[PDB]
Amino acid sequence: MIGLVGKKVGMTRIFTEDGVSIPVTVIEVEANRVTQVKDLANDGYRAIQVTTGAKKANRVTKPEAGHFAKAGVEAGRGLWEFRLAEGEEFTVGQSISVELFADVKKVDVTGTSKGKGFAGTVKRWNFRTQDATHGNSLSHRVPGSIGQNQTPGKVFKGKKMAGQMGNERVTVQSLDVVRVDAERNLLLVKGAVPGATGSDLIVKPAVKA
Amino acid sequence: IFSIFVI
Amino acid sequence: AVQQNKPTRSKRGMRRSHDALTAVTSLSVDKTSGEKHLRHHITADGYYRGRKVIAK
Amino acid sequence: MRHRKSGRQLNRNSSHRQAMFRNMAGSLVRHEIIKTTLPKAKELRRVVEPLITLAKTDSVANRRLAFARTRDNEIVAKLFNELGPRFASRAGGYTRILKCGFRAGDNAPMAYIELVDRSE
Amino acid sequence: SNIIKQLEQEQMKQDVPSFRPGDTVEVKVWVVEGSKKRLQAFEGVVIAIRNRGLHSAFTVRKISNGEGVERVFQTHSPVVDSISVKRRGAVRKAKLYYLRERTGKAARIKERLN
Amino acid sequence: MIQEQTMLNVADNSGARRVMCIKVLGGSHRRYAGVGDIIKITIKEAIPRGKVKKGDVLKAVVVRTKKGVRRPDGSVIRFDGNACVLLNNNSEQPIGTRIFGPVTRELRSEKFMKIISLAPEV
RNA sequence: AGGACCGAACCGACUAAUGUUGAAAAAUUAGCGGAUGACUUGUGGCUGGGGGUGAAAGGCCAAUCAAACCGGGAGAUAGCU
RNA sequence: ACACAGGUGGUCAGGUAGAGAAUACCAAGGCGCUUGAGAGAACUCGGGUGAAGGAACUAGGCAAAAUGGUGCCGUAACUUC
RNA sequence: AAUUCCUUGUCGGGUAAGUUCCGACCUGCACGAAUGGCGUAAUGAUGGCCAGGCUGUCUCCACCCGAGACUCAGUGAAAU
RNA sequence: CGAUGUCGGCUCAUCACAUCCUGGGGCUGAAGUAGGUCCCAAGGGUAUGGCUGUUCGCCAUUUAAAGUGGUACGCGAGCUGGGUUUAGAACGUCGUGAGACAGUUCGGUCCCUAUCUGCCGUGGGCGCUGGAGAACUGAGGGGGGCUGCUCCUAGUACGAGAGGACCGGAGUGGACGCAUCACUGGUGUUCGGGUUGUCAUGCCAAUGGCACUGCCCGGUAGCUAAAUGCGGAAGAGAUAAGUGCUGAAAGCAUCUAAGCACGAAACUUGCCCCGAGAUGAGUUCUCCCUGACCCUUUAAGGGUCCUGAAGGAACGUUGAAGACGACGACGUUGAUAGGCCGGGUGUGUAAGCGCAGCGAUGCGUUGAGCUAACCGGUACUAAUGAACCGUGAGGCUUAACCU
Ligand SMILES: CC[C@H]1OC(=O)[C@H](C)[C@@H](O[C@H]2C[C@@](C)(OC)[C@@H](O)[C@H](C)O2)[C@H](C)[C@@H](O[C@@H]2O[C@H](C)C[C@H](N(C)C)[C@H]2O)[C@](C)(O)C[C@@H](C)C(=O)[C@H](C)[C@@H](O)[C@]1(C)O
Repeated sequence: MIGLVGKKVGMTRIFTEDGVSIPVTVIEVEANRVTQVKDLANDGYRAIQVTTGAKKANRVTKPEAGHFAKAGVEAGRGLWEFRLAEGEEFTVGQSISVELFADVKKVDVTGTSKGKGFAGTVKRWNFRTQDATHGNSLSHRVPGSIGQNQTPGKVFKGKKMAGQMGNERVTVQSLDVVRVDAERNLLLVKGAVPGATGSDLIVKPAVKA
Repeated sequence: IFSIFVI
Repeated sequence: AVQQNKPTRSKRGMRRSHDALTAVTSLSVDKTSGEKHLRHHITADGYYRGRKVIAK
Repeated sequence: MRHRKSGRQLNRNSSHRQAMFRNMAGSLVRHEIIKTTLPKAKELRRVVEPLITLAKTDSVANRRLAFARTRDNEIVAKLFNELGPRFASRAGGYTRILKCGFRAGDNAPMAYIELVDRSE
Repeated sequence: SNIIKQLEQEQMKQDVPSFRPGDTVEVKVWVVEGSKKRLQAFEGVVIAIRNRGLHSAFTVRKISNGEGVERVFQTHSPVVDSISVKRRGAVRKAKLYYLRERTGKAARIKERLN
Repeated sequence: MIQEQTMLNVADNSGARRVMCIKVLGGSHRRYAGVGDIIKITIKEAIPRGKVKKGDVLKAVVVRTKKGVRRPDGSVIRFDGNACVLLNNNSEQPIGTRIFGPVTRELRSEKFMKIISLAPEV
């Protein structure tokens, strides 16, 4: 089915009767209000578009506001689509609570990974580190050879090299859903989801068994 | 040369 | 590592397509004294946001 | 890689930094105005304003602490007698940073920092 | 951590007595022995303590049958059940890691008696 | 965390005293053995009488690791030293007949029952 | 007593990293050897080029050495480029 | 060749600790080395700490790590004693 | 063997495993007696081998403090 | 030959398939377990050590396996320089000798700041035909694709025995990968404490500097692996070798010529990520501009006054974003940062005073004192009223609706 947009408050255990520690990421899931529905008629596809947070009036632009205007406004943090599949929803700020996952056992979860900014090989690609010693001349964490000789006479595309790392999409998948709590807007999924505390999260029931 | 190389 | 051919006069220029400078525009006027000044900076005389701080 | 870290480095080592912001706290609490680079200025706050706060309660101890930092009896004295009570009622933010900008010799970005009630 | 905290303290034990590094506590931990769900007692010196709400742990050092064994209990875990102090230690030092380098007669700690 | 090389003490008779791990069995490139895993072993010390003699090559069961063990809930058990029980090369199964020092619950295996039946603890 | 011992000054130059358009046409840093002796040092003197000097490496004789440098024969000769 | 991390003989020599002209902190005295200001990436240079393991590294323990003082007790083969 | 090609000779030792090492054999390709033979205490920044300690040398790399690298201002090279 | 660094290792790779493992088959001197051999298969995976300079090889011990080759016997403007190793030296050997030797032994400078191509990242410009803010579509591209063992099926099939299945389930591992700090821990020179030498703050007492953070014990946040979550799939399409159904040419037989069914980690998908410079520049929602006037060679013509929007940018305070650009939060109608209040955490009972004691010191007040990057709060300070950029209804043709 569809999924929702939340915010990582993040990470704490909950103990069980028979004495086991279940590490859980704590996702706050305020009601998602559908800002728009989309259809094969107004070309393309079947999807809904929700918003969830709350935003400063002086920060909401004319357009963004006018878009919120169609349907129950109260402009939120941002917008997100979910593709549909024979489920249906009318736009009058339908509002979807954490209710949705009462019966779900799965859930996938997608954040924006913490930003490492650089790394170079070793961190970025787990490259091995050259002799720390033993005569090594200024080539301790360098990447070493990066091609063959005359005959490729070039470096192939996608060569593993130093560069930007993290601060990108990444999702996690599977993740047992531990607890669902409406009128608290809580969702405890078991352990570790990408992105930093406070950052936005998209959870959907898992696509895999 | 030396000659050092060788050869 | 060194060139194998003289880079051209053209190529030089190209590289400098981005080396050019920007003016300011954000030059702004003190409400008390006349005074042009950088925004969020003290004026020549020592005014800033109307008030006179700094005697110098 | 700096995530959530705090405290500027000013291209010195811990030692140099510690002694400098000591000399400067003095130079501020003394003259009540100093000219200094904006970075150096902004950090100065996290040194000075605590001292002034500390002074708001006079005891033997609180003085002796104000001396383990700053290390100048004239300034542990000006605090407590003058600045302590002089701000005894002020929530925080005993200072303000005013920017003049761009020292000649090195194009360093510059700023004034004063005690907020300087008035004089 | 305001929406946490809530989730957390509503799980915390309240009966936990106070101990202190140096004390000679005995922790009685649950154990599905094999067929029986019985209690088992671990008695040793408290050598380090947590102090993080729900996540509070502590390390107890035992010196069993030759050489030591250490157990870190997460204090607020169900599997703990009971914990009583049994002797009061005089240490002045938050972590007693130095005991690891001692042995028997050299590793005794004075009564705190106050 | 045991790994190739690494001396282990022995927690049985048989008579090994000091023993060296020459392979972490159980998988290609397997780095560490611990907990209650099996390792190939070369005797380095050996008492004079004893079932085993110095220079023998056998298997053995990690029974105490200093990095210890976790299991559920989040606790830890750490032992001050690293000890194992020698196993006969064909049948696994202790060549010894007495166990010394405490052993852990994880060892509650079909093949390692004889160890926890012996052994004065956990 | 000692071409005796440990170890600064002083004299050396075994290892490594750095440096290699250097800070330096051989050094810097950390370690290293000798350190009352065939020791080490200031000043001044003598030895000259198939000659000097050489605890001997073809070492050194002014950043030059299987024959120094400067001027000369001189526009040596070059079946080679 | 430089306002060059090099080379350059003699003279004087305080306090606290110390065997000391070692070494650490000071006095008298002399300096902060003639680009600075911010950033707090990869990598490089120079340092500090590291779970469990402990030479598995490698041509080689290269480099690091370790040892490190004084008194007393005590000390093997071998020996030109 | 600073001499052995065949050669990782063969036997013994050390190692879980040893083309090196230690001890032997003698078939010395091609030792040998002042272009000295065989020994040798002590000495050696000498060569080979082993062990205890030690450890970021390695498994496998993490974090941190400083100097560059990056940005601004001033000055302003090089080989090709 | 006015110079194409030559052995092995290290780091990083990349293709082929004559396939080492895993997958699918035919035949078997295939009972079963398990082999052999040929066919198809290149998706992924494909050992640590001893010795030696080695590659190799032998050996130890693993493993599902430890594949064969190409790539200047891939990889010196990436490292190493052990092995070839010129200036030293010695042995054996040859030589009268200087010397010489795929005989041997000890020793021995490894430059280059990247213009171009390439490659990993990241911005600027313009375009995409009025301008602008979002959300999308997904041509296309990249990533991923490994496997053990135990239990059940079942001691059943099979086998005289010994032994021991297919097929199908269920757990739990190894190596690899992504993410994250709740736990367990590392670091933590910005927190607290102990302690040596010495100098200073007049002295006691209390503190500061310097000695690697002087040495050291702990340790907050952050960053992190050894820590703990997750992943490889299931499914679908079309196939390889292969097996078939029906079936003539050829009254029969025949998988094939018509026609139909099976069929593998290869192929196209499914999963994750990028992605409209996809110039073939796409779609959807929303916001913004509705003034005057002149000149000529009179046309996507040039210009004057008014006007200056939506938005953007600049500036400021800034961030678990970051080399710089960039990206996110905030600017008083305000928690953006610092400070401040309270809490927590760390350290572990401050100073002052009292008591005991000859004193070192102990105890009381006191779990005190101090406490970074944390948490919850709080307008005390600093985020200014403005300026700047961006315009003023948006080409021709044809068609379809309406006028
Ligand atoms: C420090 C400063 C010096 O660098 C070194 O000495 C490096 C370490 C030498 O390598 C050393 C070390 C080493 C290993 O060469 C790599 C050794 O083989 C040679 C003989 O000398 C180099 C490179 C030699 O070149 C090599 O000479 C070979 C004959 C051919 C090789 N070529 C085919 C690619 C070529 O690059 C050679 C001749 O010195 C270069 C000539 C132009 C010079 O004389 C220049 C002035 C050099 O002295 C130098 C750069 O100033």
